[PDB]
Amino acid sequence: FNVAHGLAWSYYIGYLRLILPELQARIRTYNQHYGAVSQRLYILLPLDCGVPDNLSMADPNIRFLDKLPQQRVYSNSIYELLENGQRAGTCVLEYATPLQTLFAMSQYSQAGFSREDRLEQAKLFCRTLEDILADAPESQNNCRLIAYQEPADDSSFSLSQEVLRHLRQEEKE
Amino acid sequence: FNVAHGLAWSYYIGYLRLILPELQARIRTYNQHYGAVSQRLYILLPLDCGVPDNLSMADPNIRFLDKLPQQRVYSNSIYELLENGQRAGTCVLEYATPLQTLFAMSQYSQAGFSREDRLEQAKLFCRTLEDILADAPESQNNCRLIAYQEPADDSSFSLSQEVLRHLRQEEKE
Ligand SMILES: CCc1nc(C)oc1C(=O)Nc1nc2cc(C(N)=O)cc(OC)c2n1C/C=C/Cn1c(NC(=O)c2oc(C)nc2CC)nc2cc(C(N)=O)cc(OCCCO)c21
Repeated sequence: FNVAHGLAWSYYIGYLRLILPELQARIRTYNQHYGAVSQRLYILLPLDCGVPDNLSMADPNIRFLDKLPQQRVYSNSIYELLENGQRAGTCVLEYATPLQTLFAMSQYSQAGFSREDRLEQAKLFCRTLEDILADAPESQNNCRLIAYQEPADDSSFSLSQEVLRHLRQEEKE
Repeated sequence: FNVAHGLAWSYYIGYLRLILPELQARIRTYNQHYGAVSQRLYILLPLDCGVPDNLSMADPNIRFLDKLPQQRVYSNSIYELLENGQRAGTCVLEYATPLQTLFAMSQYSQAGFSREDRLEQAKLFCRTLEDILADAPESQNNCRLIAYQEPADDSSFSLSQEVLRHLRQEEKE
């Protein structure tokens, strides 16, 4: 019923608690061998549940650089963030794919998931996941949640500016 | 609340609907190049939610043969089933890992998941998943659910005999 609660806990148990303790070392290995990539996994949480099929970012100010090397195969992508033509940040960035699952459940008649419940379940997914990570041992400062809703009147949104805002806070603290 | 419903739908959407349409071809490729492996993915559903940490099968009558080759990396294992010292079947076999997630949720104080609710949620996971697969296009006769509960008084159970019963039905039909 609160489908988002189970999906947050599963995403933590079967993915984040397994990948996050080895992330710092794969990043630190990249920053020796292959401007430096920042230290955390940045997780994109579009509250509209819109995740591209190829997990590929439309925004040309978010430009693919490289895959992180391995420490179970994990494909995690490093992106450069551009601002008025300038390289302004570099980080490991990806979508919270369970939001895509909520979207897909909403389309299937047998799932009992109303289309108009997507925003509420996305917000519950985000809140549950933030509460888990607040008491999570494997999170030693190695992921950041980026939750966002684009404006209601089709007014322009910059995903790159959204990401950069979060990065610059981490430089400040 | 019915956490098992969301986990069944996610397991279908984010794994089974992606792996199952390519399974027949990876199996048919193995049966040319590397006794023949049977055609379906056999999914183990222990209603006690006990899934080994190394996904490795204790029963010495279920003996690892090989990994299936690739067509996103999928590690799927081929096992030989032994009966009174004789090779009696060969299939692609694995645990429904969301049952392990139910078990783990039951251990975490913050999850709101009572230990004594594991059997009920496992049964709901199995029922939901069987209903999904009944109307599923990517299931063209390419997976089989094997649900089981060991006896209540610590009386002996054979997982190999359980698997072989299901295989021999498929030879009959
Ligand atoms: C996700 C669908 C699902 N929903 C439920 C309840 O269960 C499953 C499930 O069991 N899926 C699954 N089984 C797999 C088996 C196998 C194999 N045979 O080798 C392979 C699988 O993919 C490769 C399987 N996959 C899908 C994802 C599993 C792990 N994983 C995740 N996980 C989630 O997004 C997730 O979301 C929720 C709500 N729960 C979870 C935890 C399963 N994200 C990942 C990102 C990456 C990456 N960027 O490269 C790599 C991952 O897996 C590496 C393979 C390690 O096994 C990832």
